[PDB]
Amino acid sequence: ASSRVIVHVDLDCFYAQVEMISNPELKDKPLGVQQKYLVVTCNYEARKLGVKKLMNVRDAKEKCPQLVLVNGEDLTRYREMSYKVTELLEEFSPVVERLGFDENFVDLTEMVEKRLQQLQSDELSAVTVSGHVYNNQSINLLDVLHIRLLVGSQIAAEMREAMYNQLGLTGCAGVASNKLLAKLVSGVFKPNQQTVLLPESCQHLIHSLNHIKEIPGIGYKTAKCLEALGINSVRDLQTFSPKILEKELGISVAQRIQKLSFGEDNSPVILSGPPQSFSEEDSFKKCSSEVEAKNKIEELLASLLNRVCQDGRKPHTVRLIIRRYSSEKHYGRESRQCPIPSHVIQVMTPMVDILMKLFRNMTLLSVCFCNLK
DNA sequence: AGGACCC
DNA sequence: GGGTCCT
Ligand SMILES: Cc1cn([C@H]2C[C@H](O)[C@@H](COP(=O)(O)OP(=O)(O)OP(=O)(O)O)O2)c(=O)[nH]c1=O
Ligand SMILES: [Mg+2]
Ligand SMILES: [Mg+2]
Repeated sequence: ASSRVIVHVDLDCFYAQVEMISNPELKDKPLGVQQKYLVVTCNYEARKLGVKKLMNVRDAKEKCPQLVLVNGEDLTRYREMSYKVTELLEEFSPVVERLGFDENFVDLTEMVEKRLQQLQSDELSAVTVSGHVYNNQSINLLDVLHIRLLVGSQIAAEMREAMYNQLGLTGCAGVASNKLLAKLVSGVFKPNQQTVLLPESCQHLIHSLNHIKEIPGIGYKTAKCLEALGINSVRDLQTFSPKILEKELGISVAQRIQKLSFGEDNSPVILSGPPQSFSEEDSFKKCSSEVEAKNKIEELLASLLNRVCQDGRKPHTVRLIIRRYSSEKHYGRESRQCPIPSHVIQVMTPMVDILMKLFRNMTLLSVCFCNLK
């Protein structure tokens, strides 16, 4: 269990795709999915006209006045389609890890190997790639790692075809030897295309990034830290002192991100299975007076109860989350958590009242059920 | 409870 | 507007 073949599947303009399927009249029209003041995503017709992902509505309608907007605040249908995609992938190989609602990783290593043991010592020379080869790299048919990655590209093309034929969804895929690289390479040709990464082009792909924030795993805060240190390019990170990095970011953060800067990433694809929590949210800027609003909490609850039910298992914890107004105090939500009584597991009024007291203990209200069993 | 990451 | 795992 050394060399892996991993695929990262990444759907095209996911919420917009779901809305275009629901209302066929939105096809070939420029479309944005709105949540509050944000155009959270848009179809590719809208991107040709200047609309970017996560652009506020104002900027977006003055870049593109004719933009059709649909409301995407209720995630129900996106969430449903997202699990349909994961399940279809699980049918290929069971170990599928979700990332957000529209990305999945699958470890294809076992599948690839079983396909190779099936071919004769003749048709191995007929193995061909499906889709793009990153950096137009030459294939060496006597290189076993090349052969396995190409069989990985064929599986990926089968997955994308099944998604289209069974669920009507288009998506990109990237095939590589670990999750970092599969995820980086999946986005090289978009929309609705796939690319495979041969090992010799791994430095080319990593150095194609323009800042270390682009590395999945290095977030807003770590990037701000690395900068403070004079680290800006992937190369700066690759060459920087391991010791200074260690005694500055913790040993954990430091040795992992430095590895990532080389293209190295041993993390396993983890079976996501059923979700670990179920929540719903409501935003309203200045609107929570601090008493009048629990009617909101009752609404969040009623939706949640139907979902948490549906699932089969039951939650043993409830949590209440709030955010508060004033100045740009850039992070700071607050939560109170307590167990759910065992009487009340086996519905509304007692839940509403647990919530209200938790409220009393303490722009945004949400409820989250977790600790499912 | 809260932090940091992800989409 | 969701979601994960770690401290
Ligand atoms: C980053 C992000 C994504 N999303 C949602 C909208 C997207 O349709 C879905 C997947 O995110 P992404 O894959 O980044 O975006 P996308 O699928 O819409 O577009 P692309 O073709 O470039 O892949 O997640 C949010 O709601 N909020 C966020 O902050
Ligand atoms: Mg994505
Ligand atoms: Mg996507």
